[PDB]
Amino acid sequence: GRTCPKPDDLPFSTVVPLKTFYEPGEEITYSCKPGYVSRGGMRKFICPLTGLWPINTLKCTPRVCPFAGILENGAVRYTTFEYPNTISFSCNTGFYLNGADSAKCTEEGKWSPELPVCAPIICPPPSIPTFATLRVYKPSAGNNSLYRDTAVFECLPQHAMFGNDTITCTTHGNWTKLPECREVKCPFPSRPDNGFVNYPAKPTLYYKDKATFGCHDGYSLDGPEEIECTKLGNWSAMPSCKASCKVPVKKATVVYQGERVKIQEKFKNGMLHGDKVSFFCKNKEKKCSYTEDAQCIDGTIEVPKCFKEHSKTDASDVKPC
Ligand SMILES: *[C@@H]1O[C@H](CO[C@@H]2O[C@@H](C)[C@@H](O)[C@@H](O)[C@@H]2O)[C@@H](O[C@@H]2O[C@H](CO)[C@@H](O[C@H]3O[C@H](CO)[C@@H](O)[C@H](O)[C@@H]3O)[C@H](O)[C@H]2NC(C)=O)[C@H](O)[C@H]1NC(C)=O
Ligand SMILES: *[C@@H]1O[C@H](CO[C@@H]2O[C@@H](C)[C@@H](O)[C@@H](O)[C@@H]2O)[C@@H](O[C@@H]2O[C@H](CO)[C@@H](O)[C@H](O)[C@H]2NC(C)=O)[C@H](O)[C@H]1NC(C)=O
Ligand SMILES: *[C@@H]1O[C@H](CO)[C@@H](O)[C@H](O)[C@H]1NC(C)=O
Ligand SMILES: *[C@@H]1O[C@H](CO)[C@@H](O)[C@H](O)[C@H]1NC(C)=O
Repeated sequence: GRTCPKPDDLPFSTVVPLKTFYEPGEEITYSCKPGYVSRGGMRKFICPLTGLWPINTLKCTPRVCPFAGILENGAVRYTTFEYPNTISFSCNTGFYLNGADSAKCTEEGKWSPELPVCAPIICPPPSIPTFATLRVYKPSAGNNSLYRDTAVFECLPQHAMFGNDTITCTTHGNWTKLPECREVKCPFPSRPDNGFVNYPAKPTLYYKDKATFGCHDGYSLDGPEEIECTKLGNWSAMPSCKASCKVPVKKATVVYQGERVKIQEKFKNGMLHGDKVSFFCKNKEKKCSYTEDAQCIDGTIEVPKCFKEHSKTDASDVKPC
């Protein structure tokens, strides 16, 4: 008495009907699992009187999808293009993914969804701002522009721009923030005492209009010779003419800008309103020299208290403390 045993379990297959034993004459069918294929197709077998199932040539392997390793202007992540497998897509910079970023090989051996393509990122022609003009801009894609392209607006006269003057085509197909462009007037600048001021002869003064200053002979400027009307409606600065100082002493050696100078030579025509110098004083306890600062401020400069006129030895010739 001979039955056939439970059939062998082959990779990626099913048997039907699966029983634990078979009478001679019964039939089984081997089929590859979905997504798998094997040469020769199904195998049918009849359980023979010997009870021994015959050799099984069946060799199930995963269906293979069409080759998809080359995404023009992009990159595919894959191991193999077999049935269960999934593949990923991305694009090189300047390109976008037109389609799904992932795809699977199906039981039918197709890619699902359909493989994407990489397309160049494009911006439409940029909008020009009110009271603005386009200085430089040329389209590199017909009437449209490509990624990282730029345009810049110069704002037309008497108008001040707010925000960067250049716009860029971003990775999304749009431009960066546009500049705003308003008109700005400034008041007339105040004439300084002991000085003069020069500005254009016209009823109203606008942005980047320049007024220039000057001082009379005993005075110099508190600030810049030239100013201009700014974005905010005030001026760069508003300088005064301050008074120079007469040299305090007749003969002295002082420190002016890190160098030691003779004050009657360096300032033979007076000290200007900025000018600061350092006088030399004697520490009698330690028998050495030190300095103390003094600055011309609107016609006044005060010599330090410790200064005994360079008229022992001069303070400036004594060793430092
Ligand atoms: C230029 O494109 C950019 C791309 O984002 C776009 O956002 C939508 C408005 C829509 O048009 C969509 O199709 C685009 O993807 C815009 O720049 C910014 O992009 C951010 C990143 O995607 C986006 O985000 C968040 O930003 C803040 C977080 O601080 C949140 O408040 C916001 O609700 C989002 O969650 C951001 O929204 C977006 N900027 C704005 C103002 O929405 C940009 O708007 C667009 N236009 C211009 C003129 O630059
Ligand atoms: C020119 O003016 C700006 C703007 O300040 C304002 O100007 C007027 C419109 C008016 O509203 C004032 O009360 C404002 O102060 C000056 O910028 C200011 O600078 C300091 C720095 O902290 C401070 O007062 C404010 O933070 C700044 N203004 C704003 C609006 O934030 C600027 O200093 C002026 N320039 C000169 C050369 O005076
Ligand atoms: C791009 O140029 C003009 C816009 O200046 C437009 O009318 C034209 O149709 C565009 N080119 C083509 C080939 O359509
Ligand atoms: C904006 O303009 C400044 C100077 O005009 C420039 O240095 C800067 O790079 C610009 N912004 C960007 C994002 O490039």
